[PDB]
Amino acid sequence: SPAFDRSIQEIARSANVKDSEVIVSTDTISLLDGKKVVYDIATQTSYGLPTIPDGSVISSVSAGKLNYNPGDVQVDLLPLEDSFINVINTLGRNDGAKYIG
Amino acid sequence: AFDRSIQEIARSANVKDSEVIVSTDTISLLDGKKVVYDIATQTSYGLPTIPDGSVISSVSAGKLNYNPGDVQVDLLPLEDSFINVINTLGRNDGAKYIGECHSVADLRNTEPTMDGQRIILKQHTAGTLLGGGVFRALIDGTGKTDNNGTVIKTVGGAAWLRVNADRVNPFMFGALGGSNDDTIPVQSCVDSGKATQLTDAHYVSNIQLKYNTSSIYGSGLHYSRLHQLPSA
Ligand SMILES: [Cl-]
Repeated sequence: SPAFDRSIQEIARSANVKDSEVIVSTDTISLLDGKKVVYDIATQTSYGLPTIPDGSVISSVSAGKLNYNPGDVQVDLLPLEDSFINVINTLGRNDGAKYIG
Repeated sequence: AFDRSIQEIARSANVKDSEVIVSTDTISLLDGKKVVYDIATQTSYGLPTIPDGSVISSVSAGKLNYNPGDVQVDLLPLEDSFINVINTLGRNDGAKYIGECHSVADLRNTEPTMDGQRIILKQHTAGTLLGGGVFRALIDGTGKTDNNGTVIKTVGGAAWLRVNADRVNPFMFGALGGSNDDTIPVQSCVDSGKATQLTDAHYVSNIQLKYNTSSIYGSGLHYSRLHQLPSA
């Protein structure tokens, strides 16, 4: 079939972000500015994006890692905001006791 | 399909397409499945461990029966759920999930974000398990001086205060006991502004009592003691 493919909306609704805030691993053209979720097509996993200088683009995404340009910089991708691993990581920080009311 | 249910469910739980099974699919193996979607209630569940080779017998009200053997099992919440977090923290050993500072050196590099903030100090000095405790933050730390055991100041000028209503003891200031030279931690106790309790034997070189707060209490005439080092 053709353009029945609602991938972007499915990824975006799942992470509770706007359609515009999604980028897929193979899109080497769009700017990362304002993106919040990157979807790794090859492993069908969404991830949260760390802070990236404005004006950057994907060079490649692979195994939990994002390579961007300009600068051939690599950064680890994040678990999604609303995940188990994010909550466990947050509580597990040195100052973690502060989250217990 | 011109139906995208599998995709909607797979992306909702952040798993692959092939890791989803719908309640009506009694043909696919359950091998590698992580999410089961119950068509009747329109609810996703995590799958418990299930022997290789199994297929669905049925799915109803939070339970799944599988073949061979028509075995009933409870469906789990999803990984990424409120319930799963609550259940994980509520386990016997759940205190292990709350992080702590591993030393006063790290506490000095940890800025509090709220006044009165509670933090857990694992130990004074890395790898010793001695001198740990709970501290409370003052964002405005002017007026307070780092003393290396009950007032620890951060690089950006907050103060962590040890929660300790009464006496201090050398371990709070870095004492190690055994054959260590504990002079400086003992000297900090007697200079701290509170009475000192000796809970063990501590080597020292020379100690000075200077204030009306420099009391020392032990629990016996032998085991709680200061011992002068041989070369002092
Ligand atoms: Cl706690």
